[PDB]
Amino acid sequence: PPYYAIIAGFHGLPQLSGYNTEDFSFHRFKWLKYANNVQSYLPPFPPKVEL
Amino acid sequence: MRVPININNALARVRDPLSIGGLKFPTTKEIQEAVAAIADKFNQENDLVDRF
Amino acid sequence: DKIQLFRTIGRVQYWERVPRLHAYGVFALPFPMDPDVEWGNWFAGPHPKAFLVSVHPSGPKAGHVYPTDLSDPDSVANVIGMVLDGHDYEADHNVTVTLRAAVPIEYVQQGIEAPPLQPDPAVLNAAPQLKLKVIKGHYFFDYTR
Amino acid sequence: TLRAAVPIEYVQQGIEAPPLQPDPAVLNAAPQLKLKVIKGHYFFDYTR
Amino acid sequence: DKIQLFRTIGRVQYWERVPRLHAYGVFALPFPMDPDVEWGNWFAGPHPKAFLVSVHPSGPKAGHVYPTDLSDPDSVANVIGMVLDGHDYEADHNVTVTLRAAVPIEYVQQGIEAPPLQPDPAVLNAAPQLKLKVIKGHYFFDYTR
Amino acid sequence: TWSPLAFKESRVWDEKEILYLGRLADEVQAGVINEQIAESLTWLMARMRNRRRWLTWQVMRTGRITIQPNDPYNPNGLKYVIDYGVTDIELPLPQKFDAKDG
Repeated sequence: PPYYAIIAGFHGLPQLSGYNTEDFSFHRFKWLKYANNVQSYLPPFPPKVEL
Repeated sequence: MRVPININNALARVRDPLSIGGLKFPTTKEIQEAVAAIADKFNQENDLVDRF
Repeated sequence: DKIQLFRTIGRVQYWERVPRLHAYGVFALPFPMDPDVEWGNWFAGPHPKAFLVSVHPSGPKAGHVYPTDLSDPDSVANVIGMVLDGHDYEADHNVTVTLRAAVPIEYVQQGIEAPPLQPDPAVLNAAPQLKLKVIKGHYFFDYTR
Repeated sequence: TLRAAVPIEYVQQGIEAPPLQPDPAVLNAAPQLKLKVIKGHYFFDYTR
Repeated sequence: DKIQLFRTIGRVQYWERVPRLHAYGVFALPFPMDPDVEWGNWFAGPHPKAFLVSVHPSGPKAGHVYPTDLSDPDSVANVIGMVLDGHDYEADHNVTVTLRAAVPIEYVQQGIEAPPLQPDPAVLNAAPQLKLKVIKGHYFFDYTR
Repeated sequence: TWSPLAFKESRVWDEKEILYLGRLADEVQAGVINEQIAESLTWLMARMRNRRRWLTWQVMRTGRITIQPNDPYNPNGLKYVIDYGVTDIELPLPQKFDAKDG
C-alpha cells in the first residue's frame, strides 16, 4: 500500500533573562486595566464572510 | 566580619560530580554562576554634626 | 583516633540501557504520571529495570499511569505497557510508556524488594493475564491489541 | 482496511450521527468490536 | 513543574568566638572525653556556645568528663569547668576544659533544647551549687579552688 | 534549573488520492497532489511558528504556562503547569481612569 508522510516538530521553551539577586523576584512587565468603556471610542469591524 | 571563603572555588565545588538523576546516566547540561554582595545601603552614619 | 584510614566516600555504577529485539519493533505514547505515587523509589538504582504501568480508566485521575498492582485484578486488567529505564521524574511528570517491545525476562521486576538483574517470579506467574508471552527468555507484549 | 489507527471523531456508524464527533455507540461496544481506544484513537488489527 | 525557580541549597553562618574577660585569667587542662556521651549534639551549630562538664570521680571511667546533669546532685557536685569554644570531637577524644574564666551569661546554655544567645534560666537558678557567681551579667568560675 | 518541552506531529497520504484527484472544472492527468502536499508542507512550518508564539504570549500575559489534558491540540492528554517568577503581574487600580464620579 504505497503512501507518503511528513513529520515536523522541534524542542524548546521560553526562558526569562535574569531575576533579582537580593530577593528572588522578577518584574519587568506588569498589566494594568486602565479603563472600562473604551470600545465606545472605537470604530466597528467588518463581519466574517463565510461562504 | 566577612566569611573566609573563596568566591571562585566555592562555585566550582558545590555541584555533585558523582550523582545521577532519574535518568540512570549522566546527562548533558550547561551551568552559569553569579556572585552577589549584600549590604544595607540605607544605614548611614550621622556626618552632620561633625562640622557643628 | 587521629589517623582516619581510607574509605570509599561515594560509588558510581554505569550500565548499558536495556537489550531489546531490533526486529520486533517499538511503539510508544507518553501518558501523564500519578502524583499520588512515590516515583522516586521506582526510578532509583543505576541498574537496568523495566516495570509495568496501569492506567486509570475513569475517576478524577483518568489517563494517569501508576505501577501495576499484581494483587489488584483491576490494576492487572488495565495494564498499558512498560517503562524502560525511566526518566527525570523531578523535572517532568509525563513518562513515555512503551506499548510494544521485546525485553529479556531478567530486566523486569515489580517489587522494590526484588533483586536486580533477576527474573521476577511474580511477573512470570501472572504472565497470561498480563498479556505477556515468554518465548526464549523474553517477554513479548503489545497493548495496542 | 484491516489494520490502521484512526482518531475517534472520524468514525460514525449511523446516518443520523453528526460528522466530526465521537460516536457513543461505537465507544460503548469497542471491547467486543475488538477495538481499543488509546488517546483519542482507535487501534485495530483484524488479521489477529 | 519544570523550572524550580530558586531555592537556597546551602547556608553557612560564621560567628565570633565567645568573648571573655581579659583580666580575670585563663587556666585550662585537657581531659579525656566520655565515649558514652553523644558529643555530636553538643558541638552542633555555629552559635557561640559554652557548657559545663563534670568529671567522673571514681569507677571505671574516672578522669573522663561528661556534660553536667543539672538534675543529678552528684554531677552538680563534680563540676570541673566549661568547654568554651567547641572541639573537633571526631578526630580527638581529649577536650580542653577551661577551669577559670569569666564568661557572659548569654553564651552558656546547657540543654540541646535551649535557645542560643540567651541566658539559660536553669543555670542561673543553680549558680550557688554550681559554684558560679553572676556579676554584671557574667559568670565567674574557678574550679581549682 | 531549566529544561525544554517537546512537540511534533505527522501527516500521511494514502494510495487512492495520489492518483484519483484532479481539478473540478476540467480534466487533469493526476498531478494535483504535488500541489496539495506543497501547501501542507508550508502549513506545518506555520504550525511550529504558531506554537512558539502561543507559549511566548502565555508567559507575557500570565507568567504561567498551563497545558491541561482536555485541551485544543493536546490529544495526548499531557500535564504541564510551568510557573515562572513574575511577581505581581497585575497593577491595582480600583477606579480606572474614566470613572467620572459626580
